[PDB]
Amino acid sequence: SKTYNYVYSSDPSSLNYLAENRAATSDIVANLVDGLLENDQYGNIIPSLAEDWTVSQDGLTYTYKLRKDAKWFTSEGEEYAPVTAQDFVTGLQYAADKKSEALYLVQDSVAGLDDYITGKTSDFSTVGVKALDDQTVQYTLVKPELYWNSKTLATILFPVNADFLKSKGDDFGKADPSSILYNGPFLMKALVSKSAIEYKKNPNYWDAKNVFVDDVKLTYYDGSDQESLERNFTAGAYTTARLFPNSSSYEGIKEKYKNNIIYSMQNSTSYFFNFNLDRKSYNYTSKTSDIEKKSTQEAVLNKNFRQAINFAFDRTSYGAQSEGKEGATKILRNLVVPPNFVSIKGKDFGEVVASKMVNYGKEWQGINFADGQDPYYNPEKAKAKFAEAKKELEAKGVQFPIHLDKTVEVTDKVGIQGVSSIKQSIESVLGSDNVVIDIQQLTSDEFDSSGYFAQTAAQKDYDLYHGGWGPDYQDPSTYLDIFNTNSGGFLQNLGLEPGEANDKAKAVGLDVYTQMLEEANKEQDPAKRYEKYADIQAWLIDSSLVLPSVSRGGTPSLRRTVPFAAAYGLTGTKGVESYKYLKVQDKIVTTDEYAKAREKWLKEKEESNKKAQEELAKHVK
Amino acid sequence: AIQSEKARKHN
Repeated sequence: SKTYNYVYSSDPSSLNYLAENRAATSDIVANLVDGLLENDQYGNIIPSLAEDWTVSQDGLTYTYKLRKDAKWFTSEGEEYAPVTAQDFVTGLQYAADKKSEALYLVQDSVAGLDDYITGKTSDFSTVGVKALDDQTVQYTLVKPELYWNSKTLATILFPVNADFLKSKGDDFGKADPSSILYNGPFLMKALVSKSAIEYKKNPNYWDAKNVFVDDVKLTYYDGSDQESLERNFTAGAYTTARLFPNSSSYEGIKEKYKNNIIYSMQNSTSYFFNFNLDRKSYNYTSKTSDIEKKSTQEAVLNKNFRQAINFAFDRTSYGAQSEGKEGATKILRNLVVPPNFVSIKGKDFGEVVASKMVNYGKEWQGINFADGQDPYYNPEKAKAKFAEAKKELEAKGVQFPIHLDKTVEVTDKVGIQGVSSIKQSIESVLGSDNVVIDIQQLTSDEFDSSGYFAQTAAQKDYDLYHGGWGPDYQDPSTYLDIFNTNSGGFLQNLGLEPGEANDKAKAVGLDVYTQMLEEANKEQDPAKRYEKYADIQAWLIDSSLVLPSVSRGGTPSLRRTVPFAAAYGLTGTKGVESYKYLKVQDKIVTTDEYAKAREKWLKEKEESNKKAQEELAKHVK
Repeated sequence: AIQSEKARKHN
């Protein structure tokens, strides 16, 4: 058989794909549970559990015909029940009943669902999901959504078996392979905290003919031995390896593999820095007084202060800590919405946003939001913004320097360097008598409990956070909605609770930002809708409530996977996250072999996306 | 979906 071996870094808190919105869960369940549709190797949306589908001429009704060679299996591969249309009724009602953290995906989309969630109704029969028969699912939407079918690639629209739900009770979705049923490409054979995640190909999967690895082993990787990835690839143990140009070894590695180093493209995942606007936990701090803590709570609410940090943050220096100084810019991402995520009038998103910046002051004049460059770093602009921030803050009683807490795993040696680059950059521009980045090195438990796996905003224990967003569906709102005060998926990382809209949120204008998202969402013409979100992204950039840093991709690696064999998706969890369609080979791919395949793939992709948009009309009732 | 920054150092 053929095996794919690599590493992972995030143990999941849960397998509950209906309740979670953390990538740590969806990345795994992508290989274990299928939804209505999935991706091919070119980003087209193709059949999955649903073998055919139609949309009504008004775009409000979506009907899906399910194949009937699709079944649920236990973790050991034993057949449990056939997949049926009722499973999608069960899935959506469950996510609603348990107040899923990804309800923003469907709450304002499925007819009557918002009424059901908020208690304005009690009868799920009024919610727009119906099992017409065992093979037929029908969704009724509030308004037309061209990106609706792309939403079915997110796990909150995945099916679940009601009898298994009843039989398991509160044990469903726990971090145990037996806590869920399986209908996707793989079974999960081992899930051991901080040790390994292991998949076995399900031979009775309905699309087993498209699964080309029989085993997938992911070994836990905590960052303390970065040479482990190349060392294991060279020994024949890993199918791939990400390289670290800053490393001791890279000189020898560079010469040994000079014809094999492959650079990926930047993808649609966007990382950015944010501040904690309502910090309540100080277990990890260097501040020793309450005047310091309150002075920091003040500074992060001041826009001039946030812009000073934004302009004092050297992204090239930051990227060089992980990519070497040659590839330092290859990962730079300068918006939350990627610059080419959508096109308006033939010009893409980043250009339009750069034009909307014209109404947000002198410090944005002629800005360029293209990937692969730093338009933000500007020391003298940072010094001017801080001078105004200090005049305004000192009148409030604020004491300087402003101390800002940033956490990092004590094992993450590359991350320690990146965070040290940020401390060095900001303190170099503004002066350590004005700002001090206090680096907090924590255990894995302290890092997760105060950051990514914290369950409340109050538990966030930092002043500065570095997080990221993966698009859930093909519309700019998947990114920009995450800071809205009603249901923002990222709000807690800012120290705010969705549905509370306290005065710190109003002090930075997030209520205004939220109001703009509401008006932008009502727009149904794509060109305007996108232009309205471009204006919103521009507002967010000027606010500097986020400091866009880097994307995924753009990194060097050695590979024994076949180029462009796996599925690809701009949004969702059925693209690179899935080990379906992926193929391994014996020979280390050469740089020239990958480039020839990329050129072939780029041409096949343009033709395939073309025929796919033409096929769409066949599906209208 | 919420992405951890950690993953980018092996991805």
